[PDB]
Amino acid sequence: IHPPKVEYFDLRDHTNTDPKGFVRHVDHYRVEPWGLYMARTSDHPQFHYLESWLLPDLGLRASIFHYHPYHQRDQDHYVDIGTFTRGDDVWKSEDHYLDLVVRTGRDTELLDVDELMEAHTTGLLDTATAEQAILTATTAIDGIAAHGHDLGRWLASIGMPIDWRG
Amino acid sequence: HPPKVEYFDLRDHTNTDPKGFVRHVDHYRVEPWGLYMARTSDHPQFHYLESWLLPDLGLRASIFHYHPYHQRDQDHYVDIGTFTRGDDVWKSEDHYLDLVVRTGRDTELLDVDELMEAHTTGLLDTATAEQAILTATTAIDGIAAHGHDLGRWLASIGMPIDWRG
Repeated sequence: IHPPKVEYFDLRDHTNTDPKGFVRHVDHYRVEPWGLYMARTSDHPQFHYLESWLLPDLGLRASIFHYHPYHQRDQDHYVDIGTFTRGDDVWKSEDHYLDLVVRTGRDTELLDVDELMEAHTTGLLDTATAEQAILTATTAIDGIAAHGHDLGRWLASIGMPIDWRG
Repeated sequence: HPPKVEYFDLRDHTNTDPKGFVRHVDHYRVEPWGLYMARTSDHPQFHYLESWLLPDLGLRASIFHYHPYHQRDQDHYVDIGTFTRGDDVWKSEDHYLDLVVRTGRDTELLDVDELMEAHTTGLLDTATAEQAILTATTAIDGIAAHGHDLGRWLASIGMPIDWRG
């Protein structure tokens, strides 16, 4: 459909440029050897606050959406699959269509496989990248499932503990 | 190659392989959740094999009985595809992806590249490619949640498999 969404995360001026080039100010960035945490406001009609962890070595970006009242979605964690790249001052995300919805202690659901398929057939990403997207997803699905369908527990078990403001 | 098709002829006690080779079958057993087959092989590595076709999961699970100088662990080899029941003849259509389960250790997903090249060249549609991926992830999730043990996952969902031993 659309080519892969790309965002940048500038630690120097505390901004996040979104996939449409829109610049958002960030409340807070925190770097660990294994990832980048971002906490910022959102002007989205469904949610008013966003936290994310970019996990370069796993090809994952986990997010929590702080939904408006009466708008809570039935997920504990949302995970985009792609390439997430460290920079000493600017980090980068490229979204490869797939995403996971995790309900802690219950299940994980892989979404948007159809989009990956159509991006691949129309040449918006190559076969290596599409294959890698599927493998990044399955690695995560496997680790999550092996740890009580708990994303945080899987991550902590491999020394990439993530934490949230909630 | 176009998706591999096989037949499992319960009345002839044949499996007709993807080439149209008829291989004699020693035993077929039908269950509501699947078909068990035990048969000889002329493969360079193994001389016997057992499989279960699981139509409702889109999986076929196999183990091999290796030649004496060719022995490996009994890992489970899982092919992903569409498995069709019949009164007299079941059939499989292979959708390229496959898993190797090393029981109690891990699961490896193979041949994703083959699926990608079949989809892009029109040998199967997006719906079917999508179905193959979702069969594979459903299985990886269930296996991982049961100590990387295919049999334990399958038993837990009411589709127990059993081998001869």
